[PDB]
Amino acid sequence: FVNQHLCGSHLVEALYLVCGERGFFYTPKT
Amino acid sequence: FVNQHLCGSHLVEALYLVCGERGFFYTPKT
Amino acid sequence: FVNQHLCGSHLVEALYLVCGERGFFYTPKT
Amino acid sequence: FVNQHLCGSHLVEALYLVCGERGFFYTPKT
Amino acid sequence: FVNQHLCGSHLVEALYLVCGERGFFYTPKT
Amino acid sequence: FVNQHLCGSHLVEALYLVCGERGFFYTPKT
Amino acid sequence: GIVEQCCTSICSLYQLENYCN
Amino acid sequence: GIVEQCCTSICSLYQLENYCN
Amino acid sequence: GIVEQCCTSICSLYQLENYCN
Amino acid sequence: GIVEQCCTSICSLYQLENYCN
Amino acid sequence: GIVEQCCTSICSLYQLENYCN
Amino acid sequence: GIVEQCCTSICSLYQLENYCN
Ligand SMILES: [Cl-]
Ligand SMILES: [Cl-]
Ligand SMILES: [Zn+2]
Ligand SMILES: [Zn+2]
Repeated sequence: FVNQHLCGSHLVEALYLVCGERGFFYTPKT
Repeated sequence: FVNQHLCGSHLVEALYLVCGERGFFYTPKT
Repeated sequence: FVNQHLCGSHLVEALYLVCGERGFFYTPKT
Repeated sequence: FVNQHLCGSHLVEALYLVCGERGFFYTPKT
Repeated sequence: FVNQHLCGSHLVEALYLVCGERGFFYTPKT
Repeated sequence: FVNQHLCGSHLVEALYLVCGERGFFYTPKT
Repeated sequence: GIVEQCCTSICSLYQLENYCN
Repeated sequence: GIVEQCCTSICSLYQLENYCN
Repeated sequence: GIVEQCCTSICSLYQLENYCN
Repeated sequence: GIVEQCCTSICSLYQLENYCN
Repeated sequence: GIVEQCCTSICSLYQLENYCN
Repeated sequence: GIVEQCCTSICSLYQLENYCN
């Protein structure tokens, strides 16, 4: 595919895309 | 605040707004 | 909840979320 | 431009693009 | 990656993420 | 309408809006 | 209104523009 | 769960907040 | 206004409710 | 086509990738 | 191109139509 | 973490899969 900068919403939407039904965690504190 | 009807990526967007820097976990059934 | 920077689209989507059926005004000139 | 089928937050996104710095009011029924 | 159910603008968002700097063409029927 | 800065996703969503059924190409290399 | 018409039927950007400030 | 309830029915921001870290 | 309050600066979901109708 | 298949059925990121430039 | 016209610079909805098929 | 990997820096769709459950 590619590499881009993915931040906030944009970043979340990507995780939603990539993970979908598996689910995912967004943990910006780390 | 008002109640929400959210499907798909629109649920992840809401979680994003609601949780902020705390982040969140997205965990659908199956 | 939290506080974040909410700008343009992101800002509008938030207002949509928070206000929903009440409706809202986005008036950036002020 | 073409005609549009817009529900939910996708209507607010369109208003955002269309109105720009003028801003807009979002006023649903009930 | 998982399979996707994407309508409307959510298809263009996916294409955007998937293609990156390569860009893409969006070509619906009719 | 107006003129604003439209970048990435935001830019794509706009093209989707303006072009819809005609379809469109997003070709950032140019 | 506009909110319901764009969803249940179709609407134009020109009709949208009427809701700008 | 929450994912299904917000879509098939309705959900609140307060119920959403339970899924924050 | 909203832009200064929520974009240039930082705002809560409660401040955002100041712009509802 | 792809536009209709992702909506009416399901589609993969790998099939999406075919529409990149 | 589009990025320079609409992101780096500023573009109208009419300029955007230059990229439709 | 994710923010440093994918926002501050640059990440692939494959790196993003590191954050799925
Ligand atoms: Cl942005
Ligand atoms: Cl939708
Ligand atoms: Zn949608
Ligand atoms: Zn954005």
